[PDB]
Amino acid sequence: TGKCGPPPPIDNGDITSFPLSVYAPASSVEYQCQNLYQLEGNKRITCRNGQWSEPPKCLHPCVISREIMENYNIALRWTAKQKLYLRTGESAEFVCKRGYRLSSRSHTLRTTCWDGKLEYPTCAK
Amino acid sequence: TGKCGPPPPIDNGDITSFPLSVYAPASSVEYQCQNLYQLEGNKRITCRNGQWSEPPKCLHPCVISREIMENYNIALRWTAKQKLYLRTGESAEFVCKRGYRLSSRSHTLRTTCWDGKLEYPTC
Repeated sequence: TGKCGPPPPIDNGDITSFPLSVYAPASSVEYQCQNLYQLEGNKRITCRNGQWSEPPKCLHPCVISREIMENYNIALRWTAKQKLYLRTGESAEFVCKRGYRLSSRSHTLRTTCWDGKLEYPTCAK
Repeated sequence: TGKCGPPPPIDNGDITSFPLSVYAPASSVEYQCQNLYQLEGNKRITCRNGQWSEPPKCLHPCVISREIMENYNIALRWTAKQKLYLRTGESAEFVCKRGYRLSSRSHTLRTTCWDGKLEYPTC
């Protein structure tokens, strides 16, 4: 019996159809994440008993921070082949600046961006 | 001296120019919010002493809840029944469903969207 109101917005993501004021039971609408956002969960929500099915989250990309690399004495190995912004699941390959050795308890030299977070490595003289 | 790295991404907002690997001192780039979002803070950030200044947040729109409305014995005043999504700062004017009166003593019939949250009236 229960119809659904309009579909809820989500961060960095849109519906692929124009919103209606009222949706019938079993109606579905479909979401789509912004370009560098990784669509996650169900791409379709469906109207089940007055309720909207839960909408996906859009996983954030990463920026590579010059601020940090400068601090942690690191540089990019393939500077030309290196994207400044990373989709989730895309990696970064660093290297120690000349005159520096890799830290001990540090993270590895290659690091995948996961939803906004990037684990950087550390270097010492 | 004190170049900046790529500018920081913000939710539901992009920069207006193509992003660069390195920005000179005094550089500035500009944020704009996705269509139904409202930019709060400085639209423009600037590179000083190797650091980007604070980026704006993009305040959220509100979706009018049917589930809520029916439950509060309210509905949209007719000429506004098509305004499903409110930009922050945009208002929804409510009326009481036939029969009920303004509850004792809820928030006003007129109510404003602030960053995705709407304070509904009750009847």
